[PDB]
Amino acid sequence: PKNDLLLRSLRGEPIGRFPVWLMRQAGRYMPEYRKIRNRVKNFLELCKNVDLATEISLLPLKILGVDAIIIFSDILVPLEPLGVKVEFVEGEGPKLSWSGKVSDLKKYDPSQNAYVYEIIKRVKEAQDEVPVIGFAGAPFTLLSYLIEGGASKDFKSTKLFMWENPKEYKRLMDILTETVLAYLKEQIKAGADVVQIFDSWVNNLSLEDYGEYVYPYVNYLISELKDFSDTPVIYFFRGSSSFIDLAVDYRADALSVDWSVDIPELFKIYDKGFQGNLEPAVLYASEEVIEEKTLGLLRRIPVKTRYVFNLGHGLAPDMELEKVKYLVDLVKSFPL
Amino acid sequence: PKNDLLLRSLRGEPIGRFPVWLMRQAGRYMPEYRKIRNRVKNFLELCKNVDLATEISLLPLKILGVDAIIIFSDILVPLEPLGVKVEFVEGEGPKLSWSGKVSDLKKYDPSQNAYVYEIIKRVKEAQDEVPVIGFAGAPFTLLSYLIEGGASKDFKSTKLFMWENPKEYKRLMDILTETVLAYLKEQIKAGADVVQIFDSWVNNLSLEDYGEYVYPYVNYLISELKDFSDTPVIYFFRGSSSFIDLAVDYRADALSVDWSVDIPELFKIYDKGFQGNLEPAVLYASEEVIEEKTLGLLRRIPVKTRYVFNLGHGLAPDMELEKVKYLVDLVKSFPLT
Repeated sequence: PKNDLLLRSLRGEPIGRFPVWLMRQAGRYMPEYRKIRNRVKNFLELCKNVDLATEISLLPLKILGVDAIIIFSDILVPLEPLGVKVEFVEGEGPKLSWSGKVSDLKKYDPSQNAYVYEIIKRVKEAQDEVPVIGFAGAPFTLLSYLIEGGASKDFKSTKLFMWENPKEYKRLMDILTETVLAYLKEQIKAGADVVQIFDSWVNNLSLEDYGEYVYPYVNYLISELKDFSDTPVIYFFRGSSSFIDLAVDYRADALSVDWSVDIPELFKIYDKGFQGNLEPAVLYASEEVIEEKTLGLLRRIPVKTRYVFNLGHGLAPDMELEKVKYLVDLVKSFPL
Repeated sequence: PKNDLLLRSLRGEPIGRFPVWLMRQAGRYMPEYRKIRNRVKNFLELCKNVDLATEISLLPLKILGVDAIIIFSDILVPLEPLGVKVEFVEGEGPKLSWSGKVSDLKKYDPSQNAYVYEIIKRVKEAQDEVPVIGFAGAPFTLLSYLIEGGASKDFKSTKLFMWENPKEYKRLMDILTETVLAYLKEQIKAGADVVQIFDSWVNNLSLEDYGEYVYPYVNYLISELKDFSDTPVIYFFRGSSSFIDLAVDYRADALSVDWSVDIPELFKIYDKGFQGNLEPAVLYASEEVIEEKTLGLLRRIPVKTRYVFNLGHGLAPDMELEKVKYLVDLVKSFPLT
């Protein structure tokens, strides 16, 4: 691509600016996104519409001028081929239906998510300005989504399942780990320049449980990906300060973290790449605050490579596009 | 008191076994608690009823056999003397009403919370089995309640206030810090054997914001208490893994932490006392799981003192009394090798 700052940074090579892209950069806060979203009632149908998905994926590039495009999809799509009914209820969130019996799940056939690979290829041919990021949800997060039926405020079911039914928990984690691995391999084969693993729900776990029930699977998943290809791998996880000392063990090219950690300090302690980590809520403040908090962080970054600016989580639907663009531009114009 | 395991542990002295008490050990899950609560109109009135607050304070001792009593009260009571209306709508939660202008707060008069010191005194007179713990909310947590007017679930207003109005944020934190300091001091004079500072809502802050906007106030608060009395000070804070490296700098005798950190590991890297930190949700599981999770933690504690078992956060009102009793006895029966 014409702009390869993201790739150079992840590879530890010389760069003249820190690359920037934002999680959920293509989303409801964007007028252009809502217009396309309104053409197809069902969200899952939208994810399968190669034309519209491609069009949405490109929006951030044109509108924000970010240094990378992340394909438009959902972390739950690989669950459908397993025999899980996946639906999104407007203003209500995802709803996942299944018998609750792990053995009823069907062996994963990567070709059943072909539309995702088709979008990656289409996006690569639609533009050559920036790299394309492929992604999948991490095993634990997908497991919890499935056990909770799509949503939860306490995650009791997930915890009771993990603690009281370790045999089925392992059985399910093995299925999801291999599913995400096969799914991601196909995305790389389709042309993804980078792949990001989203473990958004691990912050609900104690350090003790993350180490015993999640770490083994994630370590395996990431190692297998690195053996398969040199495609950079990014692992995103909430509750970052809790799991950081374990996560650095992964063969991830970069760890995407939230605001519970101080990236400038992490760069002084660990020989690893980092992405993040502005608190999204800062975008609700005045541009003056956004400027001080953002430049305050960029000026403290002690390295000149292996850093990618991003938020500590995804953009919210109610944030102002003007402020989102302002943030992207602060990073894009910051001299190294 | 006859049992001073908690104090000996906090002072780093020899103990025969680890002491245990649980945040929110007194709650509706106890029938006697429910009957006492129905004796009074409002929740604030109940907190001000010295006779009944004392009765409630004693229930955990009799029912659970915990190693310490924490006086029955609420972290929001010292806000009333500042001129803020404090209400507890049953079914909804706390509601705080005030102008929003720091200049409208009244100078704190510690005597206005005298009922709290009377409860401490009454509890000490009512039993001599275990130590009594006094407590207060930490300045940031109280400030967030004041800005959010109660609960929020996003603390958006708190953050904007803090980032966009630093002058007023400082003025308010100064007031709350001095208020909490004087309030805790009176509890100590009244006889509190230990005082715990609850910073329940700081988990909603980024590490950088905690260091810049909270750390200075808590450090001052704790150092001043320690200069005032040798009374052990426990600092409780959520988002423990995020702020732990800063919190260890406090002159606190123990840090009460949540399940985001591993206490056995903390004892191997920090020369501090620790309280906690079983995830409350473990109590929703089978007694087999509770046993495995609790003993699994206890067996890994590397020290023989300066450790106090507790949950990582308060008990939920819906957790089962029988399972909570089970947990307490599990800890009390653990042999210190």
